[PDB]
Amino acid sequence: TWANVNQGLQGTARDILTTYWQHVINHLESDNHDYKIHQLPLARIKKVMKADPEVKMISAEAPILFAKGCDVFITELTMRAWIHAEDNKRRTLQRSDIAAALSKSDMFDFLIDIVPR
Amino acid sequence: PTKRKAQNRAAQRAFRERRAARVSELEDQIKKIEDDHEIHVATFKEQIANLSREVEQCRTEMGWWRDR
Amino acid sequence: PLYVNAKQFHRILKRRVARQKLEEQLRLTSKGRKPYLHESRHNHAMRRPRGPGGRFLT
Amino acid sequence: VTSKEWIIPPRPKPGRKPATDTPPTKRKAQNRAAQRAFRERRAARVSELEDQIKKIEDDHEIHVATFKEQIANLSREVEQCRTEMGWWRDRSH
Amino acid sequence: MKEQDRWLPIANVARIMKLALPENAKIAKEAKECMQECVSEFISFITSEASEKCQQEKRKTVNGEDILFAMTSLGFENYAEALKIYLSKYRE
DNA sequence: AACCGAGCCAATCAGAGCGAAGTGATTACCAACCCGC
DNA sequence: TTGCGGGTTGGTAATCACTTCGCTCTGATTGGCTCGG
Ligand SMILES: [Cl-]
Ligand code: NA
Ligand code: NA
Repeated sequence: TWANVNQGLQGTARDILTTYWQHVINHLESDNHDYKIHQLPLARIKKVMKADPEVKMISAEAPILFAKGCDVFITELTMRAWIHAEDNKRRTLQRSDIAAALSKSDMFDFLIDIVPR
Repeated sequence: PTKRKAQNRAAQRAFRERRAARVSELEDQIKKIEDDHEIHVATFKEQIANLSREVEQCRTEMGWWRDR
Repeated sequence: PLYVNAKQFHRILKRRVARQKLEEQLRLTSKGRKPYLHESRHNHAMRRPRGPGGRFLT
Repeated sequence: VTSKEWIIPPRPKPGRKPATDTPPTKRKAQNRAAQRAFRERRAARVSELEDQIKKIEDDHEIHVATFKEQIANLSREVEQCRTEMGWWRDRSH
Repeated sequence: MKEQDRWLPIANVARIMKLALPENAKIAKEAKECMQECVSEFISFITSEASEKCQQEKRKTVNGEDILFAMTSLGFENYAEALKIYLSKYRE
């Protein structure tokens, strides 16, 4: 249920991720959400979905969920990847740093076609 | 006007025809699922009888090596 | 071992089918990205009044 | 990682606002009551049919599980009796 | 349908990455383009699992509940139980 | 020593949003007819 | 032949939603230089 948080993550790297998800959950339970203000534009999320010609009609909700879900996705991966860079003494987040983080958890096994071994 | 009022009918007619189609479908889905399983239950009863006879033969043989 | 996540595996293969089919319909020959998209912005990027270090300004 | 028990509220059901007013005739009132019932009774026999399906689906899963266990119990009894017999056989001579 | 419809805007994806990391950090143009491709697949991946399930019940509309189901189905329990709170505050 | 690259920058204009129209879905009403009592 | 109560119909009404096209204002695109790495 919450096993994906520190999956392939140990040391102080496990706490920082759990600390994030907790901050996420707390601000999802707390602050008044403006469902117009979004870091990722709703219109394009719908286009990415409607890029699959199997999908026809989409509820206004799904884009709004994906907008937040993607924000939290990008942020956790970037952080996971950022550890790999600091372990290898780098200030620049490389493609390999991301790749390296995707192999840590079996949750990212859908991206293997985007970034092969 | 008639362009929408009579369309509302065409879209309702569709509703009743879809609901009348699902009630019939799911009624026939019960006949299949209850028959398909009436087969499976009869298949296992065939195995139990054969497995039981197989036990009885092997128990009679081990009985033969002890029955003296 | 090399055994992947079973929950996704079934959907991962389904995507490979849809992902391949689309790439052909898009008429896209190259696998790599383009250097730019919009010519008006590219043309505005040359017209662009710059400084000595290549930074823009007005 | 902890969260509270959050429940998704159902999306607002579509259709025509149910008439707030009471009809001023008992003859059209009992009509309304009996017709309103008809719309629920019909809508219920298709709703209750998913329960009929999922009852069979679950009641048949339990009986299948009993057999698949019962044949494995009777399968191990054969595999037991074979080797046990094999011992008596060898120890006889 | 265009070609770059299958991706989200790179500058938007990049901006979320800048915020995730310290101010003194830098992010490879390759790494940004990788993230863009990733997050864009994350959408299409979850959508397809919600799309087929909807075609079984023979719906046309794909609703947020269908998304939250598809997430738990593809082992995104954490995401599903997080966005469950976002949808509940939305619907009221 | 040799190389590779991300920040830097702020104006263009392709799109993000917004609302309107359209159509579908869904629930509710009713007059009319039937049936049992 | 009265009266009472329930079922059924087709037709209308009402609310929610989903799309498409139009207008507006935004913020994503944009590359050449430096110093780092
Ligand atoms: Cl905080
Ligand atoms: Na935050
Ligand atoms: Na917030």
